[PDB]
Amino acid sequence: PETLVTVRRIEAQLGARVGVAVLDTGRSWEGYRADERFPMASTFKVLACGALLSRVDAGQEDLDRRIRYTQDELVTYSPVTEKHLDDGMTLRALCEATITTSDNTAANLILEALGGPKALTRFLRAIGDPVTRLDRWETALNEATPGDVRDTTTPRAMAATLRTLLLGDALTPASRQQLIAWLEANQVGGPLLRAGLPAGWRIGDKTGAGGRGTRGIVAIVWPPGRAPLIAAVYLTESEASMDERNAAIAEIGAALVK
Repeated sequence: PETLVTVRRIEAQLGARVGVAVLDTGRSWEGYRADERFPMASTFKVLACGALLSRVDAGQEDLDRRIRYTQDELVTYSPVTEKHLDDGMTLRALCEATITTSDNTAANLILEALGGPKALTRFLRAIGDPVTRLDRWETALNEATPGDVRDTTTPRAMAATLRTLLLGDALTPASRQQLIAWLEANQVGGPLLRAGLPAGWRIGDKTGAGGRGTRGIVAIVWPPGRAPLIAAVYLTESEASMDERNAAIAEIGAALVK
């Protein structure tokens, strides 16, 4: 345990509810509040990309299909999608944008490709996830009012789902290596896991920030000469600053390397 004491202390010190799940890909198990629901924030974007890649694999979608869009469609935080109001972007470029930059319009453009939030939930069930749901678009989905089940996962379901997508058989080998490559190229989660992550280890991750103090991260990590580990760490319902909240998720992720 003792990684258990750190989580319990973080809840008591920060007034937060924490969810942690780790999956060793192994014959090991654990988790803290791992079947409670947490707001996904921008970690859902890994799932929407896997959803879209699954449609490509079925011949139902084209990664090179160009989406042309307008500026009333831009939602706050569009670091990439704003620079391409003129030419548009391909679906592949959009996927890259949401995983790499957490660009919110690219996410919405992918959700629209899939058929909306209700359709991502249907993919998730199709790949075995009975709990995780997406219900809104960016940025409404980060509202995270406590007790609301919209736009939620559980640490157990999210760790399981990421495994089925990244290492399981839900996606093609080409799609997995695309998603993994995007996650290894993530740029907005720096200190939460990567920073305390030893050199020589590979991490692909995706992080979320959301209202009511929501902070989340999902990650596949390859220790040196070991099977990958899937981690899902969520924190919410706290009034701490983004600083103490970042430092606790990093402190939980550090304890996991032990």
